[PDB]
Amino acid sequence: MRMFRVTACVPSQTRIRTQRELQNTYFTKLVPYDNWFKEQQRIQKMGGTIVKVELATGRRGANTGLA
Amino acid sequence: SLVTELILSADSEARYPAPKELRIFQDFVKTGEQRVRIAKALAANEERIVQNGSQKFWERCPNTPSNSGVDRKTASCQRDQGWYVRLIAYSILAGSERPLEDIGTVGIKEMYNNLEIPIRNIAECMRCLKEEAMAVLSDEDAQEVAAYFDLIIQSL
Amino acid sequence: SLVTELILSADSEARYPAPKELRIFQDFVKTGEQRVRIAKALAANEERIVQNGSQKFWERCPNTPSNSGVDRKTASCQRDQGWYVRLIAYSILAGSERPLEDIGTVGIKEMYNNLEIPIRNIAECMRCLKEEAMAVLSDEDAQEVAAYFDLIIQSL
Amino acid sequence: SLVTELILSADSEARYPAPKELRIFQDFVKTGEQRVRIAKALAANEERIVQNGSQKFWERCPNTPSNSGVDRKTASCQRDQGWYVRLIAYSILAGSERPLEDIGTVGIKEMYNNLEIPIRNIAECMRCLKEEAMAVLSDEDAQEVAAYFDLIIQSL
Amino acid sequence: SVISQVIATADREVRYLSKGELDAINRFFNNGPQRLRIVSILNSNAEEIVEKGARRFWQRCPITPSNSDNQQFQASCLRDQAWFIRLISYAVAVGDVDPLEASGVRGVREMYLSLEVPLRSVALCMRSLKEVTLAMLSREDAAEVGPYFDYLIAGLMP
Amino acid sequence: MQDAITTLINTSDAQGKYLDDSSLDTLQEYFRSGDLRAKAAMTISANASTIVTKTVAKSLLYTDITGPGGNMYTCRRYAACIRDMDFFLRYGTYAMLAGDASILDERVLNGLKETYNSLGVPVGATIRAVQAMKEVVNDMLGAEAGKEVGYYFDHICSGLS
Amino acid sequence: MQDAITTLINTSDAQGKYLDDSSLDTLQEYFRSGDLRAKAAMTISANASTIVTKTVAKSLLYTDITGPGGNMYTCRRYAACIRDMDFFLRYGTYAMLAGDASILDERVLNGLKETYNSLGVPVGATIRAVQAMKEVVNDMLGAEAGKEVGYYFDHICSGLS
Amino acid sequence: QDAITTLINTSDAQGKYLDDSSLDTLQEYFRSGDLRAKAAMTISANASTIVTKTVAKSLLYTDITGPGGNMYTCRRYAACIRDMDFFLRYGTYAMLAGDASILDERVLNGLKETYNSLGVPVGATIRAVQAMKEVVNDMLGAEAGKEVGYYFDHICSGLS
Amino acid sequence: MQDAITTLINTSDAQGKYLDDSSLDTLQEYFRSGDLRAKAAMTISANASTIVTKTVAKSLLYTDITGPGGNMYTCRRYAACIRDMDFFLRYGTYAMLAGDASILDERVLNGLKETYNSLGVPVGATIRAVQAMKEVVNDMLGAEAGKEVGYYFDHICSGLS
Amino acid sequence: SIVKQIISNADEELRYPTPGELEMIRSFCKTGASQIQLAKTLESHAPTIVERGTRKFWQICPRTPSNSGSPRKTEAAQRDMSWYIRLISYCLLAGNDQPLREIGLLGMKELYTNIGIPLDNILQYLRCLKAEAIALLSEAEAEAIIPYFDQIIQELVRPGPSYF
Amino acid sequence: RDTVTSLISNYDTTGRYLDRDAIDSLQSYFITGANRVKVAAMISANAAEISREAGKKLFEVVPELIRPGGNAYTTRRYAACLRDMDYYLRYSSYALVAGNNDVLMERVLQGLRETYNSLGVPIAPTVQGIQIMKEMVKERASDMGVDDTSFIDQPFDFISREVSEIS
Ligand SMILES: *[C@H](C)[C@H]1/C(=C/c2[nH]c(/C=C3N=C(/C=C4\NC(=O)C(CC)=C4C)C(C)=C\3CCC(=O)O)c(CCC(=O)O)c2C)NC(=O)[C@@H]1C
Ligand SMILES: *[C@H](C)[C@H]1/C(=C/c2[nH]c(/C=C3N=C(/C=C4\NC(=O)C(CC)=C4C)C(C)=C\3CCC(=O)O)c(CCC(=O)O)c2C)NC(=O)[C@@H]1C
Ligand SMILES: *[C@H](C)[C@H]1/C(=C/c2[nH]c(/C=C3N=C(/C=C4\NC(=O)C(CC)=C4C)C(C)=C\3CCC(=O)O)c(CCC(=O)O)c2C)NC(=O)[C@@H]1C
Ligand SMILES: *[C@H](C)[C@H]1/C(=C/c2[nH]c(/C=C3N=C(/C=C4\NC(=O)C(CC)=C4C)C(C)=C\3CCC(=O)O)c(CCC(=O)O)c2C)NC(=O)[C@@H]1C
Ligand SMILES: *[C@H](C)[C@H]1/C(=C/c2[nH]c(/C=C3N=C(/C=C4\NC(=O)C(CC)=C4C)C(C)=C\3CCC(=O)O)c(CCC(=O)O)c2C)NC(=O)[C@@H]1C
Ligand SMILES: *[C@H](C)[C@H]1/C(=C/c2[nH]c(/C=C3N=C(/C=C4\NC(=O)C(CC)=C4C)C(C)=C\3CCC(=O)O)c(CCC(=O)O)c2C)NC(=O)[C@@H]1C
Ligand SMILES: CCC1=C(C)/C(=C/C2=NC(=C\c3[nH]c(/C=C4\NC(=O)C(C)=C4CC)c(C)c3CCC(=O)O)/C(CCC(=O)O)=C2C)NC1=O
Ligand SMILES: CCC1=C(C)/C(=C/C2=NC(=C\c3[nH]c(/C=C4\NC(=O)C(C)=C4CC)c(C)c3CCC(=O)O)/C(CCC(=O)O)=C2C)NC1=O
Repeated sequence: MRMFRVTACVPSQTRIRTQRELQNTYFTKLVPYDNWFKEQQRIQKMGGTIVKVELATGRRGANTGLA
Repeated sequence: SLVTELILSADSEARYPAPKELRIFQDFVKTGEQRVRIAKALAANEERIVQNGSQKFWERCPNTPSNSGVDRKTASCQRDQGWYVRLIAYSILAGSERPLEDIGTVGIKEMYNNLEIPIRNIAECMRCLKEEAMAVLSDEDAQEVAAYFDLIIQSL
Repeated sequence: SLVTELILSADSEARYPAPKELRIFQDFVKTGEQRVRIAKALAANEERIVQNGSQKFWERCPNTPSNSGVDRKTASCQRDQGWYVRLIAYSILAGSERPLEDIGTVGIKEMYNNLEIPIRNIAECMRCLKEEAMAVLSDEDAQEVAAYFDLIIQSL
Repeated sequence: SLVTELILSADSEARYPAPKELRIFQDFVKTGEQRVRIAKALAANEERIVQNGSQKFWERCPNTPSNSGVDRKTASCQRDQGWYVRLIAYSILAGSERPLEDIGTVGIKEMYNNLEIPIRNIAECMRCLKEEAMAVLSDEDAQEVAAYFDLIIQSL
Repeated sequence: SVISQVIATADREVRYLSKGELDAINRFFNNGPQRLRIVSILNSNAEEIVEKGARRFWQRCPITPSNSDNQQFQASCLRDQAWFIRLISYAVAVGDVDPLEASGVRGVREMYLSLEVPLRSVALCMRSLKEVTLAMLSREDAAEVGPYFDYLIAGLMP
Repeated sequence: MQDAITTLINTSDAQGKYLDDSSLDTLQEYFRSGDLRAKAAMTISANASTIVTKTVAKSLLYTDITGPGGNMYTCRRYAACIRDMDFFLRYGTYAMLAGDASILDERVLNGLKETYNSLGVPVGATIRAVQAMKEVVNDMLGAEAGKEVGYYFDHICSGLS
Repeated sequence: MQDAITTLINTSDAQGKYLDDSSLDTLQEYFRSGDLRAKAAMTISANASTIVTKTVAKSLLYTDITGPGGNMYTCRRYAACIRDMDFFLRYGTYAMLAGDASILDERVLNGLKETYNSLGVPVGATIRAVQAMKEVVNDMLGAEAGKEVGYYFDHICSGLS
Repeated sequence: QDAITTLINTSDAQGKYLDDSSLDTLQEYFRSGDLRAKAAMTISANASTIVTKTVAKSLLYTDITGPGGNMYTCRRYAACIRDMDFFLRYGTYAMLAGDASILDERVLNGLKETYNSLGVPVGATIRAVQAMKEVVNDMLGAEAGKEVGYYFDHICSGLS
Repeated sequence: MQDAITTLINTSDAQGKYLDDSSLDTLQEYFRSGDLRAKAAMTISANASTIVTKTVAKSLLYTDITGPGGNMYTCRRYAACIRDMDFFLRYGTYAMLAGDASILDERVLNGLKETYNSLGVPVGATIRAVQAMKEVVNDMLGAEAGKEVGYYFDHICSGLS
Repeated sequence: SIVKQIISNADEELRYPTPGELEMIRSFCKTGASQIQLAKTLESHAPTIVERGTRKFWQICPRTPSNSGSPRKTEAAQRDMSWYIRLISYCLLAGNDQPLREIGLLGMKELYTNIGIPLDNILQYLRCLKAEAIALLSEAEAEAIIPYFDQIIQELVRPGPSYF
Repeated sequence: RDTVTSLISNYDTTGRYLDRDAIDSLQSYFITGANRVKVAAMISANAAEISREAGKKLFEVVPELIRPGGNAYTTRRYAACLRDMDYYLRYSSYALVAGNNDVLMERVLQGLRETYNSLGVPIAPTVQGIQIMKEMVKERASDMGVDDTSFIDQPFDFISREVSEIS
């Protein structure tokens, strides 16, 4: 299935992480196509600066066979 | 297609093609001659299929943008009918409805609502084209084509 | 069974079975008589299949618990062999290895490692049983049975 | 090592290493001299340990690829035995089987099945190395090295 | 209503109703009586609103199940017009679309697809209903009511 | 999910033997019904929306179940009833194509009575709607395939009972 | 995000300074534009689907970007573009009603360009169609509120260039 | 994507049906299907044996296997034979599909970067892949071995 | 993660022999510094809040990076900085106890600089903060153990530079 | 702000703002001139409140880091208190408590415990400022700005308000 | 659901339009809304004092709870009980703003007895402290100048009635 290689840093603005709830924000992550719209919207909702979006798997203009 | 779906089903449990998958592949390759015959027939007679389907669809449903007096709308409807029967030809060639699904029948409702075209009118028209596809094809040919025509029907 | 996975694949995406899956169902439904014949064949000559397989297995490996002089262990080995060819017959009848998997290969290694029995010894005995089924069955039946035999070989 | 695992357990919950963990620290530090004595003892006599383990293992299990007549295979098996007793001494030095697990008992079964040597043969050979380490080491020393021997038993 | 959601917002980011939210609900309570009087006017005018709206809907959309020779479809449509007017008066009384969203926007598209009734035709009928209601109401009364009509229309405009 | 082949194999595996002769006879029956099973599933897949529409039109519209205080009032609940009928039809089609009602027992019937009593959903009107669905599906496939899937609809009614 | 009030508060608060007279008059302009901004947001909320229909009809239809090989071919891609347009129009509604375009900067333009260049979606046709959407809302809202939402449509056009 | 899917994509880009040349391509695939299925049966039959022989003939008894090397430690030998099984299964998939698009989508992308990141030696890896090509060529024959070895060379170039 | 013993084992394992006399002598050094490393860890664990207090007092407070527009302005960001400082101290403690800076290179320094450049955290400011924290550990631990913990605090700074 | 909270809540559900949200916005914009004048009174009178509150709090509590001899701690105390009244005026202009919480309640207790200022003395100093702001501005204008003083006060009385 | 949305939903479920009884009740709620917002404001200004002092008064009248046998003995349980007091006060203030107990129905009484029986929390000191909170808000509302203390009486009584047992 066609994948997105996405690097983004999503900051927290509504919670203070005490010592363990802190995880990371600068993630590079392979994203499936059918979820990337919702992941882009989610990390835009939380307030993340998306610095790098490329097509990891699949080609451009695929009429079929892309999944 | 059938091959890609069989591979990704083999890919999912990280394994080789199982005793059934090769069997389905052999069935597909040996029914390939029949599938190519269906595709050749459809590509040869698409013009009269579209004409007869539009004839029956306007005798049946006339309150359509297809016959609202604008010739551009009618020509667009004929082109859409030819496109969908070409996608059915792609489906019978591929052995699976995924050329139909990935091109014609996934975003179909949102798109044809955006065009302000009534969805059930397109369903009626696809039923007309399916009936004429019966009218020109042999029994197995028309059964395999009616498969994907009812895929288009379900997507609407 | 294969049709169980057809229905489960139509499920979990909340859709009806595609006519491609219906075609898989038709093909399995017409190969059913051959599969019933193969299962009758296995239920017919299972006794000699276990006898000859144990013979060649002890010929190729005498360092097994099955030939350590304890005849209860040889009875348990004979019965394991018979149960497994019964499961392969079940797999032929169901058209899929999922009866064979869910009765004899999911927790296979935990059971046999608890039984202090080498895994590759069971695998080589399964190779012997595969060669016996090769010896006694016709070519298409031989391929169909030896494929599920190989599935067990992979499970070990 | 024990130090690493103390640190990881103080991690994954975002806490400081508790007083009890630092008691463990300051005691494993006072355990150090006997651990160096064990590593030096196992390193000093390793050749005779692998010779006598090979002697008893070839006495007890002769159906092995080590005594098939190929001295290359024999030398490779002696190399594996020396490597494993080296890893067990490493585990005494670290205070846990973490070097043992990471270097020799994580992909143990898959590798030796790629190398086709029977797993229980390796288990019998390591049991021979275990009893020679009982022979050459005092009682407390025999306990600390036989622990990681039992770990090698579990993996095979 | 604004008061339920401001309660929910204070509940989510745990705290009490802060002073700005308190002024917001104070303005809600102060605007209450006007919503009540326009709700009374809508209740007085609802029947005639349905009649004039249906006449204008059939003028602007003659090919409809309501305008067919079957009077069961026409009676169901007129009942639908009355029901949506009642729900819109509910929305006006509440001051937000919560009765409207709860009863006649959420799932209305799925129902009318299951009934095969064209949702564009229902949207046009609610457009004509909006025109009749805005004609029957004062300018500020139209300013209150017309947004709820807009939100009912947009819930099926697809 | 145990289809006809799977439950047959399960009976013989619990008995420990191969599939006996009568079990092979029943498997032969399934294997020669499978073509009309696929065709009936094909037609249900094509006309599922129409089947639910005509079923609700013949059993749930123009009653007090759709009036105010009825359970099909407040449009979201009408849509919930439509999607429940879709679940009933698609899962009955699964059971017909499988040849056993195990998918109905596991995916539908195992706690739907508890959920419908909890929500206050009419059990009796759902049973009437499922029987009306059996009548509608009976009408456009014919007698044989119609009863073959109406067995599973009757099973849904019995599990709601 | 930032709205007009939050960007004024942020600009003053990043200076250790109360809001001054220029900021108080700018906030006064925002307050007196609030009524027509709310009315324009309601009009767009009512007419969003019609806006997107007319926009795609007048800028993106009957060109080779629609036929075979086009980017809007293969109906799921047409639906993806229509979804992109509903999001563009709703976020332009947000920006116009909030008074600041920062909602566009942190929920459209961050990521949108690289996604479109990753997928081969032509940005120029997107921009031309978005300004056609701007022209549509100009056509049926008026000169004033139309230009007010058109400012944020210009920001969406500029941030994609 | 497979051979049929690529043909459909090309004719959908050009907007027409499948012409006689593309129908010749499709008949080539459809008459190769039976022997490709037989070779898929054969590769599924002895995959572990093939991996065993290729690790023996290409990767063993060089100092890559011993200490300080990349297949030293039990887990790295397991990871290496896991990667070898990956390459075998994916070459089998590409043989079934008639195109190396599955290798370009799931195998080759990111793999060179990950292998250079972990310190995996690419040269011995490509040697292992072509030794696998030789073993499959030996145990299946010329024709089916040629078809699968073409995709093995595709993997060999993708690592390269 | 890897400790000093684990690295000694790892170089000796990659070479292929037991620990030679030099590796065992490094082991002697580690095993004879273990008591003071444990005591220093107890002290750092007991006084963590105080160390962050004096550290932020002597490097970060009273300068315009805490002013309006600054990074530790808007209280939640200041508390974020407190959390980062406490995290750095605790991970320096883990590094000091283990005898290795591998845990920092795996869990602290891996991607932290890029993360901070994405959030706009001043890298030089937190580096000066870590050197101030090194000075605080120096003052309240002593020269010897203070220098030892300062080695891994230097590793944090170098991985941040 | 009000529009900020409405836009966030509307974009959460991926929906346009409802007519009641727009009624909320229009009512707030109607009161916007009044709230701007409230802020104007706050701007004019803030330093007097700060100086009288700091004098009163020093008299009621001498054990105070600002009341220690250092001028910078004193200036920092006045700076913090004037900053808090600045955030209260921001709350007046935004229409909700967002610029107090986000720009200085969230993470405030832990901020000051890292600083070293005791938070009970902070509570008393804020109580003093609330008292002189009540007595200083007016009656009607107190009802708009003193509740936000109570909001910043209520965050630090909670180890437990004392009874017998 | 506040009073408005509850009454509207009832008439929706029966299909009637708004009659004059509903208009009178809605206007009554809208008139009482000024007092409701005033009480919410005083509550938001003195909530910590009210909840904690009610806990203190309850522990004075019921002494056993801070004694070792009681389920509020340690400061962990003491802080948990005071946080529960803040929970009750906050949701009772929500209900005071709404004028309806739906908020209490779905967010206070949705399993409170099950939790308090699982943890051994005594029910009757919880409702006694709820009544102390109600008397406290009543008396500072009367001092504030609100003659009608009827509104602030109802949410605490509803929580008490739904939580308490049957004697
Ligand atoms: C001896 C106890 C058993 C046995 C062994 C045997 N081993 C080989 C070959 C190899 N053994 C290894 C093993 C390891 N490498 C590692 O890094 C680790 C972790 C320390 C282990 C365990 C390897 C990699 C090889 C490959 C070649 C080499 O020498 O490196 C052989 C030869 C295999 C052949 O026939 O080609 C043998 C015989 N045989 C027995 O019978 C004993 C039970
Ligand atoms: C009229 C504007 C359009 C139209 C209408 C039409 N409706 C029906 C049938 C039904 N409509 C409803 C309506 C609702 N259910 C609810 O819960 C609410 C919200 C509170 C509403 C508005 C229902 C329940 C039905 C089912 C019948 C019943 O009352 O039990 C029909 C009849 C369809 C049929 O086949 O019977 C029609 C025709 N027709 C038009 O032309 C207009 C666009
Ligand atoms: C005819 C059966 C029905 C009908 C047709 C009709 N269609 C349009 C416009 C368009 N149709 C499409 C179709 C497709 N694009 C795809 O990618 C696919 C899959 C290959 C399809 C089927 C598109 C993109 C358009 C937009 C115009 C264009 O091509 O640029 C119209 C015109 C509507 C109008 O008013 O412009 C019409 C009339 N109308 C009916 O009544 C029939 C039920
Ligand atoms: C429409 C005007 C043009 C067009 C569109 C188009 N887009 C995609 C795919 C995606 N578009 C997005 C969009 C967004 N990301 C965001 O963060 C925002 C929120 C403001 C938006 C609007 C995303 C995430 C995708 C990928 C995921 C998904 O599609 O769900 C496509 C499909 C590309 C493909 O290869 O399938 C298309 C066609 N195309 C045109 O020609 C128009 C000019
Ligand atoms: C064996 C022929 C060579 C070798 C192998 C080796 N590989 C790894 C680690 C990984 N291998 C991969 C590759 C893939 N992962 C996938 O999912 C796919 C299928 C399409 C591939 C091709 C990856 C991603 C890793 C890292 C993660 C993992 O553990 O799987 C190692 C381990 C390296 C280490 O230090 O961990 C090794 C040893 N080494 C040789 O010397 C051979 C030439
Ligand atoms: C304090 C010394 C300096 C400072 C700090 C500061 N940090 C952030 C935000 C974050 N800090 C982290 C850090 C980590 N996460 C991890 O997993 C690890 C190990 C790799 C670390 C060290 C993260 C992820 C964030 C973002 C999310 C979160 O806060 O939990 C901020 C906020 C910046 C912003 O909001 O954009 C600040 C202010 N700033 C200074 O000026 C000090 C010198
Ligand atoms: C707007 C959010 C915010 C606040 C409130 C803030 C706090 C702050 N005040 C600070 C400090 C003080 N606040 C005070 C304040 C008080 N002194 C007291 O005893 C009382 C009752 C107060 C009320 C707050 C003092 C004396 C200081 C001296 C600094 C110190 O002891 O370190 C600082 C130090 C840095 C600087 O001034 O540049 C900070 C970071 N900085 C911020 O970012
Ligand atoms: C670590 C064991 C422990 C202790 C000591 C504890 C403290 C505690 N004392 C408490 C209270 C007090 N301690 C004290 C007194 C002291 N506590 C002391 O340790 C000393 C030396 C003093 C100062 C003289 C007072 C006056 C109170 C007032 C209680 C009230 O507000 O009614 C309480 C509240 C509950 C109660 O009244 O019983 C708690 C929770 N809770 C615990 O868990």
